[PDB]
Amino acid sequence: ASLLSFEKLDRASADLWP
Amino acid sequence: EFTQSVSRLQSIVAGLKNAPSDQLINIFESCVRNPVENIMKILKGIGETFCQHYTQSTDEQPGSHIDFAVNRLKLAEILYYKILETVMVQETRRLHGMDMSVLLEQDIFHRSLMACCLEIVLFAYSSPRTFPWIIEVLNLQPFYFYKVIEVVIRSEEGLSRDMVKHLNSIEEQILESLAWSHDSALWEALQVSANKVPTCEEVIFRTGSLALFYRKVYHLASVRLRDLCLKLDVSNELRRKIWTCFEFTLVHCPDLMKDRHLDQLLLCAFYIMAKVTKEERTFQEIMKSYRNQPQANSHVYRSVLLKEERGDLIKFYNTIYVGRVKSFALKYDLAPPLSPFPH
Repeated sequence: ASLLSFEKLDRASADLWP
Repeated sequence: EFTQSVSRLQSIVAGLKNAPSDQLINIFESCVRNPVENIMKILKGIGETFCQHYTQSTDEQPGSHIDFAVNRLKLAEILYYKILETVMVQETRRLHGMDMSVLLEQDIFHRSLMACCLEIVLFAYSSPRTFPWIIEVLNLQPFYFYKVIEVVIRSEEGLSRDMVKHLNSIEEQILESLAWSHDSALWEALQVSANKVPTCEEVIFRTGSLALFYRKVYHLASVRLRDLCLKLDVSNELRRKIWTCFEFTLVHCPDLMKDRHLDQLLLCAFYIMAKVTKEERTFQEIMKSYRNQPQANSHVYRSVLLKEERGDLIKFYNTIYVGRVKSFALKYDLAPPLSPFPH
């Protein structure tokens, strides 16, 4: 099975981490 | 009225001049080859180059007045000779009365000590010219330059905690990114060593510039991994697997570090070794525990060399890291060696 990450960081810091 | 940084610098250089002291002179003259003239040439060349770049503007760095340039420079020169004397005096060969010509004739050491002194002076004054400005100006390889930092810290005890912290900070900058650039002398040193990268055990318990460098790299990385593995899950001391994976990438994929950042490979090691080991396993929200580390900056995971072009950390993980490291990762398994973690 693939170990690829399906995800993104295109969000912004405020959202991503508050 | 002065800042405690500038006040401290003033008391370090007090009663001292732009020149070698009589003591240091004696040391110079007890050498079969008296370094004093070539040392003076070096300071003069560094001095000209410094002032030229200090004075002329760029888009990033507007130029300043020659009078300040000259003042920063005289302070650094005073600092230079005081520290050089201390270094030479405390040196083993002097204690045993052995000719120090060879030690004193190494140009890269003198250039580095002087640049480090300029860096100290600039930092004390809260200069806008931010490291690595001084070594770019003076054409000094990070991979060579960083070794002078430990020398400076141990040879000048008048340095304030903040000063030492700043010197350690720029050492970490060199260890994490600056020394890994494609034009770094690191790659040359690697080359004459037949591209054999020191393992962690090899540099713990070799000894060339390559060994000392990777020793400091592994130490730095272990400190950052240990902190990371003490914040989020927080981790099993395995994390011997994450470390082992990281070491695998330094040793068997050193090209992955070229023009990259040490934490990018550390965090990818964390992610991939999380996933495979069926523990825990964590999403790239690892950044939360990472962003709290002092060296962490948005550019570290938001701008990562890919091929121009650039992308985020996850993208780098998907397009590059996975293909290179998955053969290793998959052996930790559903269907065995580990690297000793330094403490």
